[PDB]
Amino acid sequence: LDAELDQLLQGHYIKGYPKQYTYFLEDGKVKVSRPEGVKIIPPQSDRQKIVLQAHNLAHTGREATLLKIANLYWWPNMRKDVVKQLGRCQQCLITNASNKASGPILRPDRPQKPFDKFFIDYIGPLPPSQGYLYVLVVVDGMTGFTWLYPTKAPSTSATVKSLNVLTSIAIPKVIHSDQGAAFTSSTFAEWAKERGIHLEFSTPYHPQSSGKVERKNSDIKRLLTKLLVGRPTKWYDLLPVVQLALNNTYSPVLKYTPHQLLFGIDSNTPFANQDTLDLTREEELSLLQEIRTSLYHPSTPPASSRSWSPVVGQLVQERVARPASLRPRWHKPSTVLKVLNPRTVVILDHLGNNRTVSIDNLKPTSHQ
Amino acid sequence: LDAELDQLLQGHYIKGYPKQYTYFLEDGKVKVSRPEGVKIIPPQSDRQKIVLQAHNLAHTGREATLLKIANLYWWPNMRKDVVKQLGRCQQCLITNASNKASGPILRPDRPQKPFDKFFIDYIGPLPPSQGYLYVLVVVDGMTGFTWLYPTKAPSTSATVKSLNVLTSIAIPKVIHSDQGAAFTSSTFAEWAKERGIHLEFSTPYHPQSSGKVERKNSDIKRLLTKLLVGRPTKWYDLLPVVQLALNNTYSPVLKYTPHQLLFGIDSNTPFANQDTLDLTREEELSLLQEIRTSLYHPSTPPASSRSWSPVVGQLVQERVARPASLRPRWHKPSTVLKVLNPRTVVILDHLGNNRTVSIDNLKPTSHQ
Amino acid sequence: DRPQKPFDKFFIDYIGPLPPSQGYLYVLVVVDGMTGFTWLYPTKAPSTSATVKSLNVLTSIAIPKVIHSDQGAAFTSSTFAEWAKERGIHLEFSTPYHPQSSGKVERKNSDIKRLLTKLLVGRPTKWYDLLPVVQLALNNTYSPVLKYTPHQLLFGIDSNTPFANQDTLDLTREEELSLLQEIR
Amino acid sequence: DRPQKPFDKFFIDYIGPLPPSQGYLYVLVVVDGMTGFTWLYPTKAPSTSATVKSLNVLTSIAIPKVIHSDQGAAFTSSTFAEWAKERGIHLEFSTPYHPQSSGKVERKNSDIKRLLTKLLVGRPTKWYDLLPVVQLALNNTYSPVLKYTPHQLLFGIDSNTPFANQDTLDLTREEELSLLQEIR
DNA sequence: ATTGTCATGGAATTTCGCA
DNA sequence: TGCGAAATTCCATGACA
DNA sequence: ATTGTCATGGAATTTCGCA
DNA sequence: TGCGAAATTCCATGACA
Ligand SMILES: C[C@@H]1CCO[C@H]2Cn3cc(C(=O)NCc4ccc(F)cc4F)c(=O)c(O)c3C(=O)N12
Ligand SMILES: C[C@@H]1CCO[C@H]2Cn3cc(C(=O)NCc4ccc(F)cc4F)c(=O)c(O)c3C(=O)N12
Ligand SMILES: [Mg+2]
Ligand SMILES: [Mg+2]
Ligand SMILES: [Mg+2]
Ligand SMILES: [Mg+2]
Ligand SMILES: [N+]
Ligand SMILES: [N+]
Ligand SMILES: [Zn+2]
Ligand SMILES: [Zn+2]
Repeated sequence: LDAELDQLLQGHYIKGYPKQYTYFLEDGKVKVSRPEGVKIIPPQSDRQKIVLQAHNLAHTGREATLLKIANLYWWPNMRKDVVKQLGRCQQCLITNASNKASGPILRPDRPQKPFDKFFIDYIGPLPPSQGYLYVLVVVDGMTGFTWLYPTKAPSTSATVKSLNVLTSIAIPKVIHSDQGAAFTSSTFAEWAKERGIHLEFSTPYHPQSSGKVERKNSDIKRLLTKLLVGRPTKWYDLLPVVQLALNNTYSPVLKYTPHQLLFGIDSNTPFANQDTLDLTREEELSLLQEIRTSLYHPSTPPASSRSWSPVVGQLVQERVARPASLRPRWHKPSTVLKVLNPRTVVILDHLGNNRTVSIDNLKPTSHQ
Repeated sequence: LDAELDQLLQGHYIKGYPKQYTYFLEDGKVKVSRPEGVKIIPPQSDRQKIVLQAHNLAHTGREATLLKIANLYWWPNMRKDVVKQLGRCQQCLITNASNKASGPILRPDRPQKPFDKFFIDYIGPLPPSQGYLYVLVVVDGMTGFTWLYPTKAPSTSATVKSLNVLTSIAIPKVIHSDQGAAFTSSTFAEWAKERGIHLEFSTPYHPQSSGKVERKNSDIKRLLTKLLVGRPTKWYDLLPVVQLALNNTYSPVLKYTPHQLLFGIDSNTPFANQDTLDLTREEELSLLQEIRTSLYHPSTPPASSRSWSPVVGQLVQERVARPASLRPRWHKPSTVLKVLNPRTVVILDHLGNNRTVSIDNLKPTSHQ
Repeated sequence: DRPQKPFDKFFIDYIGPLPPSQGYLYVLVVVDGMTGFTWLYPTKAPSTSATVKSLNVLTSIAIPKVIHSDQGAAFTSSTFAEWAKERGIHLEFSTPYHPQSSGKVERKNSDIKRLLTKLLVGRPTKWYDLLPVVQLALNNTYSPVLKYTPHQLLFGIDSNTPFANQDTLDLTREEELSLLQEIR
Repeated sequence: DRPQKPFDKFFIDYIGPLPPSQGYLYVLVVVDGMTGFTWLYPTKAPSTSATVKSLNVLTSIAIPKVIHSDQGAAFTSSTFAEWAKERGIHLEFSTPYHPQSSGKVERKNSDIKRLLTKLLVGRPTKWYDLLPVVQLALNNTYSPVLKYTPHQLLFGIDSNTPFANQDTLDLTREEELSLLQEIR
């Protein structure tokens, strides 16, 4: 108010206000002659309201807010007062987009053995075929070997029936899935516990995390499409064909088919590899164990130039998953509790629940 | 058949077949001892069928097809016969994804004057507000100045009513729009002809092309969202507020608001710029003409390392716009008739109609 | 003193009653003082409400420092005063029975009434649709005093609709005779 | 000659009729010769059709070079022969009334019938749900002759379900007495 | 017969205030 | 003729279905 | 309490056939 | 001990809602 600005008018120096400029009174207001013209110096007690009025015209960010203010006013360190308000504006914080990229992806170790980890997922709905609409896809992490089950719904109940059939063969240590209703039900949890199977869950709304199976989904749909060209979409009877076709397709980077990785020898399918015809099975399994440990594994790519990586205590915001029309795309700020890895965190929302989330569904809250 | 392979068995050299290897007969089949093992050399007359059988197991590409064949066979220049079949396989050609990026985007010249070019578009549907569901957005290309009209449908009829109101002010040389039904109707065409307005159309399914307005859509929805936080979505009464708010917001790269670019002077809105208070209007308009010609203009970014740019006569394929479930994502190959610019082409489809399309909705047909 | 500018002052007035057109009876007329630029708005009545409604449209494009009017009820109501105060618009009235603007505005208003009358003959009921074309005519009309049209003065460019014909604006003997048939 | 391998030969046979379970009456039994790995499929009948249907499931996972069977009707039909020919599977039959496999397969088949009988007492109707657990038991069962379970021989790894108990498989005096009550 | 755009907020770079 | 801090400019990021 | 993936087909690089 | 061509490996691109 009055105080600070009074000493200025009589010609005494105040820190912040450069001395080489002529400060004066006119129309009952303190003014100054700056290169760009003559501006009003409002009293500090008025400044917050001004920044706010300017910001609120269209809820603009730093520079567009400054440009408005500078039209009429000058004071020391204007942007600091602008940034202060941006950091407290709930509407801007939850609505604006982020302009910092996630840090580079992890390439998790390939499971060591077949049956160490299954990845499961649904595809659908699809055009009805024999009364069926969905496909349960099961991908063994180590081998890529895949099982396909037609279903009527992406239900727990259908999942259980299909996996009872599959686990006839072998029981996996782990089953990884997204947070679909089928997989997160208590009925499914009991079914896993009963068999000593650990359920691992993707952070929510982050299909990258089920990448092994999502990627196989693509191959499945792609081959289905080709086989169905020019015909009606009768996919039911093609599932077994596709399964067999994909489990016996080479991955060019690996030089092995998933069936080869699982069994160490082709069955009686076309163009069966005949290279181990003179080895004993035991010799064959020995070469297989070897092959399995020396497979190509990709590494974390370079960070983009403007990436952020999370830190315990940071204010961050979770992406709203299914935002309504004209509603914010971000939740209110929350706090990073633990950095599980550089791409995964536990946050305390404002409620507050502990939530485990992908960095991809997060932004660092702007302006601290 | 028999011929070619006979001269080989007796020990005479045939071009293609390396001489340092032992070729022989066994089980009624020509064979050879290659480092990887013993392979069958089928007669040329049999080779196409083999490549085809191998490819058809799962409609694999070059290497995955080769890896199957190499299991049992060897012949000179196997990949050439594989690539030959990939180039003739309708199912692979129309289903596979492309792995070549579009060349870098054009940054078209900013229209020289206000009213040289309007960009128009619809937003919606939105939550019903006073019986209204859509917004017609009109963006002047030079200035960014924007007009907003609430409507009940994205109809020609509603478009005409709104533009009759707008053109009261001034008539633009050009109106650019996408291929929505509202804008491509003959009724709308007559309405433009009547006023000497040229209708320019985006290549289809390429909203980049309406970028000026699409980008303003984002600002509109964003400000609407902020204003509606914590309240029901009564957007109707906010349109005028948003319009005024956005037409008076600074673009930080330009240092001007769209209203300033249109009129060369702020109206009586908050924080009006007062810098030309002592100039005559004529002097003011002179500075404006100047400001308008010297605005920042971005340039074409660097090409990505694996881009393709189109060439007259090339086989290319148009992206299916709304592909059904389990149906190919690409049309049959078509031919580039004319390269309008490095990002836009006329193609002759197989029907054949002339179509003008974005390179972004094209892939170069693989394997020539 | 500082040179006159667009948005410095808007002169507003009503015209009517007119024959009905799409349910409308009046035209609110807004003229920018510095440029002579005209905006027309059809209303159902010369009320404060219809004025606020039309000016809301205009003031979502540009806000004047000052609105000038005669002392019509619509303009002197305390509602209209509240409306203006909210937008930081100063209101300004001419003295009763003594209307005043500027030569430019007077001339412009004369043109408006004359251009309108010329068009509501043969089609007294179709003026609603003609308001866009009326405004374009008026705003691309050369100013003898200044070297420039209102369009040119508001936007700093030539228009894509130059009304190259300085038009008759006077009634032809046919139009005079059939206008005395609608009344008498 | 070349060493014996998985998928070289599948030995198939039916078992039943059994008491009904979820509408099913039989089990098609498939044993891999080299590994002893067993697959079980419930059917409603020992027909060519039910055989094709079940083997379609199995052959979408692995296709044998040779299928070996007795001369049951389901296996000697010309349909089943057509089915096999389409998949490039050679069919092989034992001489009538003189069944033969290998010691390994005979032993395995004996285990299957014995393990089954042990479980359909107290619950003759609930065997459908137990087929998964039966197969896991059989496939993680140590082979005296080889040092390895069928699981280990098929996949080249230890299983996450080692059946560490070499189980009774014999009927306890209680089970003998209540099995003579279901019949007599 | 056509064609991306531009608000945003940290970081990089330039300019200011002073000497 | 050069320092520390403030101002300004740069520009990757993401979103307009 | 968890984490991207991998087929694809031109281009880049390595290996082959020969001398 | 080096050439031209073939084979193999590299890897950006895009798609699994
Ligand atoms: C039925 C009409 C005719 C046929 O096309 C549809 C669908 N469409 C889609 C988008 C859209 O995808 N916007 C997102 C976007 C994506 C990339 C980018 F660079 C810019 C962007 F705005 C529109 O904006 C749009 O107006 C329409 C529309 O009008 N139509
Ligand atoms: C109702 C459940 C629980 C909540 O989430 C939804 C929606 N969802 C979405 C995708 C999806 O967006 N796939 C596209 C994709 C995008 C990027 C990438 F790297 C990999 C990808 F596969 C799925 O795949 C998926 O399974 C689900 C699903 O199951 N649910
Ligand atoms: Mg899922
Ligand atoms: Mg998925
Ligand atoms: Mg559109
Ligand atoms: Mg759009
Ligand atoms: N890992
Ligand atoms: N251009
Ligand atoms: Zn805000
Ligand atoms: Zn194909």
